[PDB]
Amino acid sequence: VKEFLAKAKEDFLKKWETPSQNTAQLDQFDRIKTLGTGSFGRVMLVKHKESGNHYAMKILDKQKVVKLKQIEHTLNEKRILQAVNFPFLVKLEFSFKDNSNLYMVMEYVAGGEMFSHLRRIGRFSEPHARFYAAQIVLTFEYLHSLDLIYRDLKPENLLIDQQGYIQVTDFGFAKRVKGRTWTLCGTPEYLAPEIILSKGYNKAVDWWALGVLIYEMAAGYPPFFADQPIQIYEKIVSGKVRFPSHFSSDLKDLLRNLLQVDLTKRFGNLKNGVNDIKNHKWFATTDWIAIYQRKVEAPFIPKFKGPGDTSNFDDYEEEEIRVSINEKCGKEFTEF
Amino acid sequence: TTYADFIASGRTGRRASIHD
Ligand SMILES: Nc1ncnc2c1ncn2[C@@H]1O[C@H](COP(=O)(O)OP(=O)(O)O)[C@@H](O)[C@H]1O
Ligand SMILES: [Mg+2]
Ligand SMILES: [Mg+2]
Repeated sequence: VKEFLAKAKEDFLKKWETPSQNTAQLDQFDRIKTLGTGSFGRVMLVKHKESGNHYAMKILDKQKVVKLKQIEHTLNEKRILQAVNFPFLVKLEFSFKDNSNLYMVMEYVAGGEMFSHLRRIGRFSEPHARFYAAQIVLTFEYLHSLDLIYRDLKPENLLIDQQGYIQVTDFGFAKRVKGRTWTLCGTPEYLAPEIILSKGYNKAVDWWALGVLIYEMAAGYPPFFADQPIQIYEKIVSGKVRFPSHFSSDLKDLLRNLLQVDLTKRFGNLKNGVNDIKNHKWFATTDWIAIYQRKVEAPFIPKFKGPGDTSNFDDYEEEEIRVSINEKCGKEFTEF
Repeated sequence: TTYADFIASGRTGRRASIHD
């Protein structure tokens, strides 16, 4: 399959080298409702006047970005997002900025975060969890082949589309790196031990995170948890994992290989790469090509009621979009 | 049960990313 990835890389490189800029403007959209928030910045449901299409607009306050020292991270996010193209990755339609904010307009994925459905239902059956896992596996295979590291896998960053398929959003911590990196970033429950221990890490962290994800989906709770992050880190470092009695023998086997504290033994980081994962028994009944082609019938299809429907998202407190009369941090975000 | 301990924990809602 190296053939496919090979030509996909040519596409990526072209856009990575010469990114698109300023492909729209704020007055072309009608701001409708906040779909979600994060460490900073919100995502709003917007409607494009000329086309009538609905999109999801991520808004970033330039000043907050600088305060939290996320300039480089924010620049990576946009540069990487506008260059990638994969069935399970959200599409960036437009990007632009003004005196105060940075804007990224993406396709609107109406199904809601996997998070909400997961918490509501409690947990997913293995066949259901496997369906989602396969899509992540292919996505990481694509991303890594481009020397990209995702670094923020979690149900909150995964969306369900109208067909019940996954759409990965939030490339806030995505980074193009050959070799190792050192930033302490991600989400506590999903941090790989090497990150916590500040040893310098690579793409292997994404595979560990997949382990945590699969576990959370099947169990209904993450493998390591507590009330304070520091308490969580201590458990992750220990590597001691307990499996619910309902977990299949194959699932447990796969998990012990992904949640492997030792990098030399962690699945995905070995000689056979992603194949150790794709060939594992738990995925025995998984038709990789069918998933890629989105020909598999989804085990769960979210209730959708026409375009613009946000019933699959929680409600958030709305707030004015402020645009100063003066340009803020112009130099810092020149390339954006 | 583990489930009951999790549900009673302070981290059952949406988790924020970190950049320490
Ligand atoms: N393309 C999208 N379609 C629909 N909802 C989205 C989309 N992108 C983001 N969201 C919502 O916005 C939230 C935050 O977006 P995200 O990129 O994760 O921002 P942050 O970096 O602040 O976490 C998500 O968890 C989700 O609920
Ligand atoms: Mg996020
Ligand atoms: Mg983010």
